[PDB]
Amino acid sequence: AFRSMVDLIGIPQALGFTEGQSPEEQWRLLDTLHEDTEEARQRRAALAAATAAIHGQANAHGVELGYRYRTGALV
Amino acid sequence: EAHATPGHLMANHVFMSTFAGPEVARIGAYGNGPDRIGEYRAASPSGLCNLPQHLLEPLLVEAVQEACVGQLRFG
Amino acid sequence: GTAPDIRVPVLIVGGGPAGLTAALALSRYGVPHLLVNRHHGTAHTPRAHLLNQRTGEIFRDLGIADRVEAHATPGHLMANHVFMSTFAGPEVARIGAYGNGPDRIGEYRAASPSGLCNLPQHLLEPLLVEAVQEACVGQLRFGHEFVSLEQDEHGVTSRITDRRTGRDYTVRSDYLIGADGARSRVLAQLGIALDGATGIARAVTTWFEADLSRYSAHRPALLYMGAVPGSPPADGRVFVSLRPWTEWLHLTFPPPTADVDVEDHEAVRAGIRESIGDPTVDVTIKNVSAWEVNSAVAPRYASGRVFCVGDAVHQNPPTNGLGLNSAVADSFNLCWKLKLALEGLAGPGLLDTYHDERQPVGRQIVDRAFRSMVDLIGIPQALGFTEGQSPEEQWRLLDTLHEDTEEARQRRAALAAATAAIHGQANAHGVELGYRYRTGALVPDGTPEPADERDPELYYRATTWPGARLPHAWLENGRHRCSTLDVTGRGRFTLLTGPGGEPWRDAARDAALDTGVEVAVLPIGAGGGPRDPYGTWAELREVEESGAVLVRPDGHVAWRARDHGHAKELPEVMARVLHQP
Amino acid sequence: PDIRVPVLIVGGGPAGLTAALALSRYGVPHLLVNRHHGTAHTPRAHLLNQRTGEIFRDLGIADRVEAHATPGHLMANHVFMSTFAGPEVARIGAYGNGPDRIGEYRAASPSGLCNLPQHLLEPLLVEAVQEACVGQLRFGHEFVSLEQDEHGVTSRITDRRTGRDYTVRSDYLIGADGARSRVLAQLGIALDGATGIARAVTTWFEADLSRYSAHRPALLYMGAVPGSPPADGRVFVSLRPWTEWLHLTFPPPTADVDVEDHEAVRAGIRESIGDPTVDVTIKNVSAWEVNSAVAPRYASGRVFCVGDAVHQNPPTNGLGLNSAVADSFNLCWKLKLALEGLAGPGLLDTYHDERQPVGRQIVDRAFRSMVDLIGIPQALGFTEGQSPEEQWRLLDTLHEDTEEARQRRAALAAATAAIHGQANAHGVELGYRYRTGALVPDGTPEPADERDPELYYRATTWPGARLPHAWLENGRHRCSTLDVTGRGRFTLLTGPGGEPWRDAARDAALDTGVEVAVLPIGAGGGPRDPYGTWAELREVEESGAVLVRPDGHVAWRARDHGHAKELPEVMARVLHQPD
Ligand SMILES: Cc1cc2nc3c(=O)[nH]c(=O)nc-3n(C[C@H](O)[C@H](O)[C@H](O)COP(=O)(O)OP(=O)(O)OC[C@H]3O[C@@H](n4cnc5c(N)ncnc54)[C@H](O)[C@@H]3O)c2cc1C
Ligand SMILES: Cc1cc2nc3c(=O)[nH]c(=O)nc-3n(C[C@H](O)[C@H](O)[C@H](O)COP(=O)(O)OP(=O)(O)OC[C@H]3O[C@@H](n4cnc5c(N)ncnc54)[C@H](O)[C@@H]3O)c2cc1C
Ligand SMILES: [Cl-]
Ligand SMILES: [Cl-]
Ligand SMILES: [Cl-]
Repeated sequence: AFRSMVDLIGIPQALGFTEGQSPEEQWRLLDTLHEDTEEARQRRAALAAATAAIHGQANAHGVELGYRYRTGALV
Repeated sequence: EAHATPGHLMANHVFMSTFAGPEVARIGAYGNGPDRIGEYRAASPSGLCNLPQHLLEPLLVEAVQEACVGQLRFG
Repeated sequence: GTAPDIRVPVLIVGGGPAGLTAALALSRYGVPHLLVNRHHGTAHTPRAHLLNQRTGEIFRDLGIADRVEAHATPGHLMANHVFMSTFAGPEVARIGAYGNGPDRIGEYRAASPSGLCNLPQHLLEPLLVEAVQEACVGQLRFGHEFVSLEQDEHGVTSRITDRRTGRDYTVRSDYLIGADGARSRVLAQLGIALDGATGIARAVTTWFEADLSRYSAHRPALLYMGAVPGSPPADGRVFVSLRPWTEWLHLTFPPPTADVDVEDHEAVRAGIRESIGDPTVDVTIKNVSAWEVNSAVAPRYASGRVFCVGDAVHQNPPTNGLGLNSAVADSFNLCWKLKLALEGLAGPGLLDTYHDERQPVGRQIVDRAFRSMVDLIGIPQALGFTEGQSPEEQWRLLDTLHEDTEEARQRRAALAAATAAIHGQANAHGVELGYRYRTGALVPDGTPEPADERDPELYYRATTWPGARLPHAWLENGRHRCSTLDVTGRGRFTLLTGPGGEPWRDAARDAALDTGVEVAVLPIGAGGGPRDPYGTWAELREVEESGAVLVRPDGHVAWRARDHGHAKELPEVMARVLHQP
Repeated sequence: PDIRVPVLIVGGGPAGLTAALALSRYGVPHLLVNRHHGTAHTPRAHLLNQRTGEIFRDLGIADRVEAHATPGHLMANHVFMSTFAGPEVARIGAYGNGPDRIGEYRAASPSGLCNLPQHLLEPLLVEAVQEACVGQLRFGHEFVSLEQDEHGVTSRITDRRTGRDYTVRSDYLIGADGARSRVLAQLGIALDGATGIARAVTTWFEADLSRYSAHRPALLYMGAVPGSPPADGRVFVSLRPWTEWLHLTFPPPTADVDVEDHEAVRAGIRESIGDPTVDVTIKNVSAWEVNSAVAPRYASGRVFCVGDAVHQNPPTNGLGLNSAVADSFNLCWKLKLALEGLAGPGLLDTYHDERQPVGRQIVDRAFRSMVDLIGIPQALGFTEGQSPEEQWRLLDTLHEDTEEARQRRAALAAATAAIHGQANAHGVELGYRYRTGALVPDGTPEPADERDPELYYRATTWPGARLPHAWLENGRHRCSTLDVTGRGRFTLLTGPGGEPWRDAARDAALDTGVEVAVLPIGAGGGPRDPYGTWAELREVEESGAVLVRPDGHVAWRARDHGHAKELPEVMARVLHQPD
């Protein structure tokens, strides 16, 4: 749960959002994300990696069902 | 189950700007994506659902009062 | 030389699913036509019923998928394929079906915007008639019989009989579609003979009502295959769910020897009550129909200006339900090509690709449907069932199947092997959706065809390899959810591109100018066009952001290019796809 | 240029979205830009007349619109009252619901009238355009200026969120940008007629008024709070019977209107209702500057303006939105032919020649219908400087056996009769005829009679008229004459003996490059005319022809098969193709 909470800021960071930006500044970064620039190719890759980490909260099937007791009321 | 939101209405995890504005990213959630749905169906007789505590707690209380084996004292 | 009574761009002979699909496609493309159908009504019995994902996608293109879906049994009620004794007695085996099992469900949902569904022909044909009547582009004539044709360099002259009046008339068309079913009179007139054995069996099909929900709701299936204890393995009883759980077909396959009295509802009712194995179920017969099962495919699908579709060119047993689906996909392959030929934007080069693309598919479905038919007898054989056994002997073989002994462990294993072959008809995703055109209206890219170690009949593998069906991905146009297959097709060529694809505008514009054929450029993830919200399209397209995938009116891939450097190639490519001289 | 597209549409209101949807159905790539980020957020215009209904059937959205709209039978009356809870003043049948008009309304069109406000209609149009995926919508994008030359239009656009500027180069531009149109200003065209001729304050509100409304269903309830001057009318508009409403006032120009003073709007509405126990919830208050104005010109070079850009009027008659839809539907099939190179500026000039006189008509009619409203309370003997008690007295003595009371009775009956010009204006709504444009006169005189042609519709195939509705049957499929024509193509309707029209249609197709589909009715295995209605309305012989445009208006007709060789030449003149 802690690591999942920390993963959430990774999305807006991938988009190049920071403190001290105007609305227009952040709208511009949203719009430019799909351009054929190297800058835009990189943010696109950083977004994809930050998104993939959210599987650890959205589809964490081994955490939810796959825990196993290794000592206790068992032989 | 009669009261809970079913699994198919929790199908995505969405990253966006405003709710009315452009979206940023999306993944399948809670085993709804085609790459996880098979594993989630084979793993349990049960689905995932959404039922908040102000609705769940009264169901447990009613089931305990109906059994009349133990005694609840609130306050 | 005399004038013909009627002059029309296209004449369709036959108004079953293949001919009505052709009339609807030509209606959508605004091509006047005439269809003649010899029977006065549409199908009066269920016949073919299983609609696969590819048929779903073609009905989405033709704008009737919602009407079909409102009537059809949904895919989750077709969840199993069942083998049993009687309906009321012990079960023998079970597999997931039509992609409902956990091991297939994900691949099925990834592969298509459409599910599978069950809608019998007596309900599907009236929907197609209604959509054709509403468009009012072509004209239907039921009770009109095709007698004969001659063709030449410039057209086709057909003689037609009005069966009510007995009067004769003549139609002149640019092209003719043979959609006239098994024993195509149109195919005989062309001089094309089928290859494959004839009357390889008889099926008796009884359409009946009975409430069997007690024996079926806990194991929902399209098919429940039964064997009454005391019967030879070849005496299989097939129940087909048409309206869960009250309306049914019952199929038997009598010896090539015995007396089938289709009119003897007494004998048929008794047989069905025996197959049910509960004498307290009410059976109401609606129809009893004998049918001659063959397996045959035409070596040639076309001759000059005449092109045959559907059951005219391929016949097979009902196993796999490929017949109706393949009829729909045959007409959908042909009609956009005729639209281009009639507009003088293509010629016989493009029309020749109908036989080139669709005849190997005919060979494939007839082969697959035949092996599935033969697979069925493996189940009762694996149990130790044979000719000459009492009911009590066969009940003993079912009872002792679960014993701790060598004999039972071996029968158990033959049953598991016979059961697993049934995936060849219940989960044949690769046959249903994975067929690829290797020659026709496509330009190879130089890359080798995708391939892997999985059985290619069972498993579908999405690809943009030219010839293949365009991969499905969910897109979003503004807030409108739509497939890659919903923003392509619809009677036009589309060039799917991405960031850095601006070079493709000039190339499509030049291609349009040179061929006279519009190429709509559709940028995904760029130019304010549809978005790819999951990134699935980017993973499936097998080209770079700046490359292109060229999609035909029928949603198959004509060509693709890795990157924008190949833009200059597009005009020459379009000219070759259209086979323009 | 940054973008190259065949058609640029400026404005995503009803007119612009109708244009996008038509160009989408015709397969023509286009781009639409709309300065607001969203669709209409308030009801605004709401009455859909039968002609708009037919256009939405052609464009394939009529069922989606019908599923959400108020049906015609709940718009059965137009009511004049005191308070909503008090005594009624007068009542007429509305929108063809009255026994004396229902037969003509049902015979005239396969469509009824219905009520769907703009905040619900615009999203349906957007969804239809998004599903077709032929054009691109861009909300939050503002047209700044244009330049045109002999080959195209060059437009400057600002993305409002990024403040980024870009240029669009198009073959044609559609000015669909509403009142005070930036596009029409750029063409140097000034509207003719008055501006700020009044203010309307429109409150969108919720209140259960079924007790005062369900027994006399109406779209419009026009009230007068006793003790107020005639000009101080209160208009209730039913949006969801009988719980969702608009309330309109027309403040004097000297009065000061605070849109944000909800407590005061609410107090006025409770006063209009006359029952302080009804609970009112304000959803929205708007002040609207009302004009009556029409552009003397609708187009200039390759730029065409539609809808509120070229006409503005009071809301009386509800003609504004219906006219906007029919402006776009007139233009788009013409653009499709120009773009394919099968027609030129000559066809495109017929947009102005056909739609501009309709603009003049609807502005005139909406204006007279607004002036008519005050005749009701004037007929009652209401004036300024009367107490509530004095106006209650005039209402209660209306029915006395006096000279005085008989005369006001008669003035009320005359003022009420005039409201037929806005409640049952069937001739204005459906009966307009294009006298010059993409049509060839046949030399017959235009049908005319002594009935008021604003009130009465008269079905005709006289070239320029809308094709008459008749119910046909195609096999067992029920369909209008309007449903088997239009849909982006020219159609030639014929009957028995009409075979010579086939070769004439081939020859027209060869000469013009434009297909003419021949459709025989009651012959050749075509659609049947089960009642004989079409035979009665077509005003040609069995062997004659009616030539129908993509927009369902008649281009030409011929009495019999002797005229067949005229067709190739007629088509070339309809398309205004070069000599
Ligand atoms: C009795 C029967 C039962 C069947 N049951 C099954 C089943 O259970 N499962 C399954 O998968 N498949 C079944 N089939 C096959 C299935 O119906 C076809 O695969 C499917 O209908 C597609 O066929 P089609 O459109 O090519 O031809 P058809 O449906 O056979 O239609 C051809 C049409 O052309 C008409 N025709 C024939 N001669 C002429 C002429 N000279 N002029 C004009 N029209 C003419 C016929 O009247 C017919 O309407 C069955 C077929 C038959 C005949
Ligand atoms: C406040 C108000 C209230 C109304 N209420 C009623 C009523 O009660 N009854 C009635 O009958 N009629 C009413 N109408 C009139 C009715 O709304 C119009 O007749 C109808 O909307 C047809 O309009 P249209 O599509 O021509 O233009 P509009 O609905 O005005 O839409 C034009 C669009 O273009 C956009 N635009 C403007 N400039 C630019 C630019 N530079 N770039 C891009 N986009 C631009 C606008 O933002 C708007 O979305 C009202 C009008 C207004 C202004
Ligand atoms: Cl028959
Ligand atoms: Cl559909
Ligand atoms: Cl519709």
